[PDB]
Amino acid sequence: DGLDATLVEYQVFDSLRLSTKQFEKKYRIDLMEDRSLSLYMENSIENDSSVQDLLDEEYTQLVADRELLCKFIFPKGDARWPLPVNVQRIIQNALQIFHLEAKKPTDLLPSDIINGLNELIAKLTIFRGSDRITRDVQNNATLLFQILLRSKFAVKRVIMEYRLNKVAFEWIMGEVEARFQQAVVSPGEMVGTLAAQSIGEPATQMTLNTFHYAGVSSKNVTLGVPRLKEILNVAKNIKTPSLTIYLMPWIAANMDLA
Amino acid sequence: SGIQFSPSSVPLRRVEEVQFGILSPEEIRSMSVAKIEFPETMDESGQRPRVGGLLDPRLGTIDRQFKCQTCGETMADCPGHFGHIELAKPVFHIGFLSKIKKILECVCWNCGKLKIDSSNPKFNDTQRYRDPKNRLNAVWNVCKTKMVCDTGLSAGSDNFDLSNPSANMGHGGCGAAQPTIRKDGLRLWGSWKRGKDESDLPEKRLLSPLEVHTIFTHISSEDLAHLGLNEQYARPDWMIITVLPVPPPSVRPSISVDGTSRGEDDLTHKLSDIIKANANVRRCEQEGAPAHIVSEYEQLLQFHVATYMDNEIAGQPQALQKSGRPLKSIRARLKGKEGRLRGNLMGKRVDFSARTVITGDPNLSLDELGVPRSIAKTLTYPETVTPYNIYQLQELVRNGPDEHPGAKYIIRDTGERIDLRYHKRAGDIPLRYGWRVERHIRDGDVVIFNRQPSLHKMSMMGHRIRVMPYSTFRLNLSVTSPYNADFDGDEMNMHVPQSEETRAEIQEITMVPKQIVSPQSNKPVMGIVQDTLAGVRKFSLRDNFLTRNAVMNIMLWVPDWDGILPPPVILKPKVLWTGKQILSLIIPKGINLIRDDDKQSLSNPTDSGMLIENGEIIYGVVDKKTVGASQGGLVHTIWKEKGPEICKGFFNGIQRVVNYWLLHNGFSI
Amino acid sequence: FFLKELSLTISLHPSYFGPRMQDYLKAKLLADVEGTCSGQYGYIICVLDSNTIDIDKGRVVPGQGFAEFEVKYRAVLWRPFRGEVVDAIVTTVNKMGFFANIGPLNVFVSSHLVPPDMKFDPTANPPNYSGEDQVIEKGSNVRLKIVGTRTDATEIFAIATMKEDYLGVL
Amino acid sequence: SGKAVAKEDRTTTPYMTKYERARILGTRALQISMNAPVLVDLEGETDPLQIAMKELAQKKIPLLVRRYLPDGSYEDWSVAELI
Amino acid sequence: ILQILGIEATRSALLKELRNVIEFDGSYVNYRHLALLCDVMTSRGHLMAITRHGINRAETGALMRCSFEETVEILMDAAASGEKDDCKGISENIMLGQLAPMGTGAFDIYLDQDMLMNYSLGAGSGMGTSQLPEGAGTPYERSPMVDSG
Amino acid sequence: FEEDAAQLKLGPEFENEDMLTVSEAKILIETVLAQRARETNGEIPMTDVMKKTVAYFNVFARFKTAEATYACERILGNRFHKFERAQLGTLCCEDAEEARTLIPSLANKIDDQNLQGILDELSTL
Amino acid sequence: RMKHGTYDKLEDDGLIAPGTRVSGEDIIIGKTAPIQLHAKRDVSTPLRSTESGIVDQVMVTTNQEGLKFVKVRMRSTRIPQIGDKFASRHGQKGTIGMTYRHEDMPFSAQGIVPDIIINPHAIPSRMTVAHLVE
Amino acid sequence: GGLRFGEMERDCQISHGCSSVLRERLFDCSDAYRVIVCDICGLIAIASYKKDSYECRSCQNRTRFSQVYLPYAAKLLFQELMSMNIAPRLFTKNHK
Repeated sequence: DGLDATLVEYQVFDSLRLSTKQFEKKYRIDLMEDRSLSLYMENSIENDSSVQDLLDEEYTQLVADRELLCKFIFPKGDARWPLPVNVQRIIQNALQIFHLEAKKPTDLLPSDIINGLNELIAKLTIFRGSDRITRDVQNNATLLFQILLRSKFAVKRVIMEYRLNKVAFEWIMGEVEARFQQAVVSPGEMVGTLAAQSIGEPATQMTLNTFHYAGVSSKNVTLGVPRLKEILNVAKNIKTPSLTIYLMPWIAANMDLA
Repeated sequence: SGIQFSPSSVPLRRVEEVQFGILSPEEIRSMSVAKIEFPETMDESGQRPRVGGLLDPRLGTIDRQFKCQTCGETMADCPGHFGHIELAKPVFHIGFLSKIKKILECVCWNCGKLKIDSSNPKFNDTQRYRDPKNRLNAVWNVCKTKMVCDTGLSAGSDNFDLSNPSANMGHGGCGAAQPTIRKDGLRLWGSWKRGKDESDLPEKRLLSPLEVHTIFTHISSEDLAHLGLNEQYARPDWMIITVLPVPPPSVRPSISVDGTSRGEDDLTHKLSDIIKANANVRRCEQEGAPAHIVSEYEQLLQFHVATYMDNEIAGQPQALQKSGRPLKSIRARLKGKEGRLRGNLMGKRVDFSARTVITGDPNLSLDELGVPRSIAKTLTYPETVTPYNIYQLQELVRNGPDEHPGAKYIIRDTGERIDLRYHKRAGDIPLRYGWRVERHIRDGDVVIFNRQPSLHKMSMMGHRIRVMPYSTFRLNLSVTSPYNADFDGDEMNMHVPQSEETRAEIQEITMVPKQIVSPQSNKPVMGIVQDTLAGVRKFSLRDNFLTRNAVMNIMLWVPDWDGILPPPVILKPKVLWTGKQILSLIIPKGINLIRDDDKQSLSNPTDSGMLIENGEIIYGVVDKKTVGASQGGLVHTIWKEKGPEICKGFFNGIQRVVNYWLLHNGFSI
Repeated sequence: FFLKELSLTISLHPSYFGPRMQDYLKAKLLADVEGTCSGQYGYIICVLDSNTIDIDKGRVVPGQGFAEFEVKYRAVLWRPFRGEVVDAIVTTVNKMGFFANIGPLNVFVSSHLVPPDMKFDPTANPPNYSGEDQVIEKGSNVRLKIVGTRTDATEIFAIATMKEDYLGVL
Repeated sequence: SGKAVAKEDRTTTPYMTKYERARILGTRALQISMNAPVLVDLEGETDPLQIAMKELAQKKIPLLVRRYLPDGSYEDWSVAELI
Repeated sequence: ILQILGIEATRSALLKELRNVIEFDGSYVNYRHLALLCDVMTSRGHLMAITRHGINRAETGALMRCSFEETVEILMDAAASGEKDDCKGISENIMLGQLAPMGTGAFDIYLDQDMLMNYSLGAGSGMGTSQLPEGAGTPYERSPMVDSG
Repeated sequence: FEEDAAQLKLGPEFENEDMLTVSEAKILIETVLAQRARETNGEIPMTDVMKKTVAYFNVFARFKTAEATYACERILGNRFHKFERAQLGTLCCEDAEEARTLIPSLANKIDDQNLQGILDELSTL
Repeated sequence: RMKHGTYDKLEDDGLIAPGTRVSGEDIIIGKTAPIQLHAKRDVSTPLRSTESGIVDQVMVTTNQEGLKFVKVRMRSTRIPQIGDKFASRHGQKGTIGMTYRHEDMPFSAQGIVPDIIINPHAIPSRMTVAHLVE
Repeated sequence: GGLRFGEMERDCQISHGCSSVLRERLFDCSDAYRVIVCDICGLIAIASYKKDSYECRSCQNRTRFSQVYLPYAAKLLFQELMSMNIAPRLFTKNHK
């Protein structure tokens, strides 16, 4: 990750377990019998001015879309993962600090929120510096944290859901930047000692349970703690040597074929 | 770092590298400045003096009234003065002996020239294709296949060199060698065959030390390096002892049944027994007679100088000193256990510490720890004399070491301790303006508190003393989870820092506050638990209204009160306050939560779920779900916005407000 | 005499951090090295303070509160070596030899290392060693050829002879 | 084998580390505790450290930090520089 | 798995096989520390076990090992070879009392004399008693030059 | 280890260094003192080492002047052997044969004629 | 040698007389072992400071051996103080946390006052319904 | 006294990261012991810390020296090693 375990909050990717059909109904935008946002563009529409805007809107989604396909292609199905800096919260409370309800439409501009990020994701650096190519380890040492910030701050999102204004948004992207760099671990430090200790406590919590009471059982048998030593000892004789093999199907998805 | 007789002199420069070498007879002699000819020394001169070659010369002193020339004073500050113990009787050496035995075939006797040739270019090259201290494997393999010599070195023939000559073959010249060896008890035996005319197998035929050493010394310098040896630190010709060194008493022990008596250890003693067996062997040098019987007593030095190292080298020696019991060797102390290694180098007792039974207290801030005066009156905690202290700091001394707000000891320029006890107890002795003075402890004043067994990062975290009475450690209930230990009469240790540079570490990094969230799980590790928790539920209910009558009373905890009395939720006939109202008071301003539990509807539907706004709850009911180490836990959420404190105050408010509510709400089963 | 570059560490104390440390460090250096002697470099006549005074570092001590300031300086030193010819100033004359004196170092000319033409006269007004018109009293710089030098306790001491040609009274 | 690094081309993080704060405050504490030239208007304190903290807040405290790299090179940072 | 898949493969195997040890059920998991244990195991090729002693390695001299216990032999053998210990160790280090590189000991400190020098503001006399004179420093005198000559 | 006389032999660092001159050395010392006095209260203990030097230096003033030294420098030039140089300017007088005797290391280092010319210039200086 | 007595509490017999208020590192017996002004040693036993209180009684008899033989016993009342252990007969290991005077405690309504009061959370988890029944 | 600072215990400072607390509660608050080491062969000298007399009857040293902080704990071991004919040379900084 690059971050200090201790400053982190499991988070959720709205943009994942979503049907493509509803995905489009959250981020994508067009002039095709739509133009519903103009009802929010208040105050000030343009309107539509000259190109540019129409173009930013499909370019945002080119990348918000290269993120929907990958993941997956990497993550099984789960969605809850632990990231640094609770974003889902910096926005509430944030709609407490400034409030403003649907009645007040956004004093923002689609050409700002998109610059907003690009300027304040590139402020989230943890590997310094450039030193060309050394900017690569960094571009994707935060790549995950990144797809969040294009999913909870992509355009259609900030005007349909939770209308923001220059001041609010400018302050949101404030805390993020700050809470991020305040979450970068070390140097120091001792990441093994502390980590090792935490790994020991967990085992102790299992050992007992894996035995507690507790039967009595069959198949899949293996046990916990009592096994640990087996793994660390890489010993050949590991009681339950088990091994799980999957299939296709076919074969199979059936049964009698299996 | 403290003081140490303002040695000054040789600046300081901390140890940076550690060079592990192999003592050498020559060096051992030079280093030592004593003799040691009175084997059965022990001041056995007929009086209570000493000499010559045991106690005195010099050596390092053993009591006060003594300035053992060379340094001082005593008993400390004066390290032991090692000394040589001649010999003149080729002695063995178990430990290093094992290795020397394995070698056999690394030079062949006596020409002393690496076995390999050139060579055989693979064998020799292969052995080198491995870092030092390992190539041994190759040597051993060659010895097992060796047992004969050849021509004579690689001397041209034909003679030439440009670039030559090769001109060689092989492995020098001589013969051998030719006889292997095996280990039988504490003796070496080997057979000599060819053959087919007369030889010997495995039955007898020993060797000796004087012979081996001689062969080694002859070893070629470019040869000493060819193997895992060091022609500067480690030299085979060193494996054999000749000037056996003698550590200073400082390393040994003594005793004195004051009076009449004063036996020693024990131990050592044996050392004297060895010189007894050496001086009786050295004097016979002019003989001669019986000669063949003289070797029988020589075998005894082979055993004693061993028992002194490895009591039981797996041979069946006994090494009985008193009542047939192993003779406390040197290898015994090292890797006990029950000694150094894991008792004098890893886990050392220590000082400026204390421990006692713990007790609960609901009235201390989280980062607070009740320290009984009994202890506070015995700690410290030096503290140099600042120009800001002189007046304040002086009052302490003039007070006394028996009055909490007092001190013990006053340290001066020269490094002299003016014990405030019986010693001082007077002498205005104003107070220097650069010296040091040791005070009692008083008000956080941080100090670190742990619980054996300390698994988690936070079994040692740092509190702020002060200072209560009664002889236990009062500590804060919400801090009990991290110490996985109740009040079953448990003990917990306290370690007080001294230097003002650690006082800083355990304040800025380690602190009950900055430790309320271990990264083990990026989840909190402390939370509202026990009675203050049971209480929250039974009070966060919207069935519980508060009489105007207090409210008031309970508002005196917060502890940082706006001063403003909360706007009443009920203006009907009586003025009433909801239990959620005044509770949401002790939560920070501007933290949001949308708990959304199982069944939950646009409705209430029935205090189900939980949800806070500008630091005020409005929805559902507080329980462990939210004021315990939960994931998106309320405890987690202000920590983490906005850091410990008012964060640290959260535990003080609820754990103070509610306890206060519960006091007059009563609860039981 | 040599003009060389030497090193020395100054261990300063918090009390003297002020805003003019540089001065303190320099003042402390002059005091610790000037007048000292070593077998390695000899007598440290004086330090060429100013311009030729480098002040690097420094790193404060963990358990001490004092910072170590390494200093590179140019100094005038007087180191003698066996075989060197020097002019000396006779101080005393006893039937034991000639207690000369060169600069700050003391040179002893054993009587056995003096020509057989210089008989010792104790009756003469002021004990001297004449011959041989040439009269060497407690006021006549002589030329000697260091035969051997020694260094016991930073201090240096060697013996000179008068056996070679062109040595003796000056 | 050191190497020293350019006060102009610094690599490491511009912010002051959890551990450093702890070491600096530890270091000045001892310094002042040892009667030393205090670099900010004395608020009227007593605690050689609680004072050092008054300094840190105003970034008016001496001492610099040499950050050794694995290479063997280092970087020097000024308390007023750091964050 | 190391013999028949990848070495990288086998790391993932550990990570997975450790999760399945401390998770069922309800267990304090952090992907970070789990991650680290694995990389340490599969970071030198072969599968370095962690038996009561500490990865049966040997590349940091003895001094260090002597800490993992049991000492003895180690020193009795290493001595016969003069094994240099860069003392870059952390237990080797807490053995000598030198300050250890434990995070907050993994850096040194000096002094920003520069600040004390130019420090906020803020003359040339010598006759108010001190028989000696002065005048700032320009009464007609040089230096160097002569030295160079 | 190294305790010879030579013949130019001994410590390497010292060998490398250039042997300061007598008169010139004293001049430099004087200069140094002048720079120090530039703002002194009065006194400045000269210890014991100073006294001796102050005497020997004055009793060997082979150039009681600020220019004498420069003249000497001008006259010289070719290094040859720092030691030998400072030695030749510290002894003086006079003939070749004598030069070799005092500095045997000069053997086949330099000729004669030249030497004589230098001595004459010094005597007149 | 021996300081921080005081031996001012020993009789002519070199032994203490009950029941003399003994505290601190006070001493109670005195020894002597031969070796100007020489020589008398001191192999006498003091009293651990951690203890206090008076002296119940002493018994001086003869051993064989063939010399004298003394035994000293001192009593030291001990009151309950915060931090002392108590537990019922069901494994309710408890320790004292506080000592409220009579008024504070829930005087009710009979009205008596609890002599000690344990907390309800030491029930449901340690299922010890016997403590209740009793 | 005293108390007891377990292996367990020490492994926990390291987790936080307290170089100085650690060093304080092991090489100061228990065995505050200082010794003087020869720069060539790193061993105990004939030190006096009074008359500045150090000297070395072996390496023949009298000018080249350095000081070291070690626990009398350490001290013993190095000494106990001398009896086994092995020399832990404490080659300090450049003083090597």
